[PDB]
Amino acid sequence: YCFAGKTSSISDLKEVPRKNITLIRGLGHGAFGEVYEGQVSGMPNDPSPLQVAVKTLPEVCSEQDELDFLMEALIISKFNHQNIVRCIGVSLQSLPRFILLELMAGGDLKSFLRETRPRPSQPSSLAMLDLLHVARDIACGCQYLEENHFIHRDIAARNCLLTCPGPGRVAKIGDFGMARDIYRAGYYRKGGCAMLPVKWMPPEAFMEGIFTSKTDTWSFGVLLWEIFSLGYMPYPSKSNQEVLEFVTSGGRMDPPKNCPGPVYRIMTQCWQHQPEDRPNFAIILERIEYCTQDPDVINTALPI
Repeated sequence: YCFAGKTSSISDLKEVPRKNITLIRGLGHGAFGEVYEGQVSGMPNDPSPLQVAVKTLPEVCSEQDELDFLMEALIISKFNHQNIVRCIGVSLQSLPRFILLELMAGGDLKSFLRETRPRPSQPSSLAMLDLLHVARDIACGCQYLEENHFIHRDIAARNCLLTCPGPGRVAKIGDFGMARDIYRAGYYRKGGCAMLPVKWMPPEAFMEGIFTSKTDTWSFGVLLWEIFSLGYMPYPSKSNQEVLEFVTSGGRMDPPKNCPGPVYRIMTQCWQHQPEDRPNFAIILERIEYCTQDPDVINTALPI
């Protein structure tokens, strides 16, 4: 695997001894495998073990799944940016295989937005600035990927994570499974039409299979909508095909409920039909920052 002018393999991954790893609790699962909270320590008893998330590989898997799992580790390990989850190391010499990741106690961004929606029992659980900070965090991650010529291909709330639920939380890109599949096979290899994230994809991506850094720009727009709608599914009344037809004919989503105009404007700029008309992430960040500077934007009430 090559990134930012460097090539690496399985051996550059820090293999941590299996006996040093303890599983604490289940956190979740994606399509394939599980994620657990864990602790690492080479010392009994260790007053302060390193807390981690542990992503597992099902033992019942193909040799292609194993290589997929390997590639996920390498990809994460090669990033170096505060808005991308860290890889602490791996435990590949024991079964089931582990990838050790930065623990993100806030969980995934979609789930967080749904669960932390303001509603009588939690009237001010979240404010406009919280949403702008999450957006800026992910935009920073995306800019880092852009400058390093890495196309994520699935910039969505389900793929982002939070360091904690409360104030001070930092949003980070966590799931690189899509890019991994393309890097290994050249196409979505275990997927198919029904599994494609078409609701996050620009016209040239789903029509021509053309992906650039302007692909991620489009997707980031949809993520902005997700953030400012407080976790609704994009194009909520529409199926994937209806979205395909809607988007290709120039259709775009309305603003989320209570969304400030400057924020909505950023979404529509990200959704320009021609990729060359879409902003790069440095511009997106600049425009997000400008939003945070506007008291009228940040003093806007979220809907209850």
